[PDB]
Amino acid sequence: DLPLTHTALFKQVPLDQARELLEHLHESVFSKGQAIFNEGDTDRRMYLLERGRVKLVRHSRDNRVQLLSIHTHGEILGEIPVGPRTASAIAITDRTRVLWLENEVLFKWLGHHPRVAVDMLQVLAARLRANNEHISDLVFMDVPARLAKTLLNLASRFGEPVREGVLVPHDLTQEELAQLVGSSRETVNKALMDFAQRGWIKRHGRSIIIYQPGMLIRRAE
Amino acid sequence: DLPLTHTALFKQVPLDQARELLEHLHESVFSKGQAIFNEGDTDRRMYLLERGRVKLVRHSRDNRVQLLSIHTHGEILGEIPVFDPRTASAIAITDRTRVLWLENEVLFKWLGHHPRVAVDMLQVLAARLRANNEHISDLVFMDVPARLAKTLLNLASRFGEPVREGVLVPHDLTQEELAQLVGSSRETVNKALMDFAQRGWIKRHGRSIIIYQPGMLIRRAE
Ligand code: NA
Repeated sequence: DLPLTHTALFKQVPLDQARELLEHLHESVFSKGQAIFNEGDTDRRMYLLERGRVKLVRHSRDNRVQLLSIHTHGEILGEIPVGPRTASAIAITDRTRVLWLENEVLFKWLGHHPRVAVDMLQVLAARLRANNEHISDLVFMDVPARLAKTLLNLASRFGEPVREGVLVPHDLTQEELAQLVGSSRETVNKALMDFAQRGWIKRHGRSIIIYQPGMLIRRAE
Repeated sequence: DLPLTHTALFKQVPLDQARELLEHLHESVFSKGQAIFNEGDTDRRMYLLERGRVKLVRHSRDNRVQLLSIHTHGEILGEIPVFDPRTASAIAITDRTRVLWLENEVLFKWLGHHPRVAVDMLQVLAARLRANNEHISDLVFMDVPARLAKTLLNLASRFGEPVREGVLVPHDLTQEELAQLVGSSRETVNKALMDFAQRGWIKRHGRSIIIYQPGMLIRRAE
């Protein structure tokens, strides 16, 4: 499904208890290409993306950059603090603004309102089961199902309703979109060609219009 | 990298609040092949595998078994209960498999009585989702021998028994089943396994595997 957001994580937090964190929320602004955190850091902070776009990347073999995710407003960047950083977070847009707080403040705050952790537990529960079926999926899903799943994921988080459906301004490179799908840009470009000639989508340079999201859902399984 | 266990979720529970739940823990025993729960069922229970081994499978639309994971003693079977059906079926691998389970109502009233435990059950779920993100990161960078090494290491770390020659892993899986956990063809996985045996890293004993040199699998899994 959809990654962690502040709204989903803080939906059951009463307003007065959420107020207490605002003094401890730091605000940072990043320029294009600037790293918000790096792979393997040990700061143990919780970052909230407020404005802009961020990509979780992964420099590994031969120092080849590997796109893992792109994120938008309201989403938690990376993992919840408790374990070094599994990935690097790079600001896509200039004046990318993130709010963050140290883990000590969060755990003290959760200690003050332990009923909040009960409802956040249902969020990590619902997200870990969704994360598990994503792991089984990449074993048993062909590339059109994986393409349909990425386009649906991007549409639900970046989608703009247009006349013929939902436009998806992903603004990735053809290699990048293929990295999210999980195969070569050759295989993915052909799968996009099939989706287009079936009438399901249209390729708008670095945007994609989804004419028939209901068909992509069925193709996902 | 380890799936959820009772001890990991309940390490921070004071002894008093763990005793209050024993009134509501039901005990069921299953023989080999029996389903503990089925895919698409809507029970809101938390299952704890106490003794035996269990596999999580999902049946596709042409009724072919898809092996997702296998579990051993101490682990939570399937998902943790939540107020929104089960995404998989749990099948007993061993005879007289014993599971303990409690209804979500009992769990949530108990979390309500002791909300402080959910704070630290939150941090294990957080560190556990971090583990899966590391796992998804591997499958794009790992070739077939790396995933085979990691799969055999994962099985060895949970149901492995140290012997003088190394670690005996009585996995009891078919070549098709093991290849589904590795994530590629039965032929491709069998040949990678053969390379491991030819190199002296493992030996294939029926459906048990001795890992002569587990440290070699560690290096290869990177
Ligand atoms: Na693996």
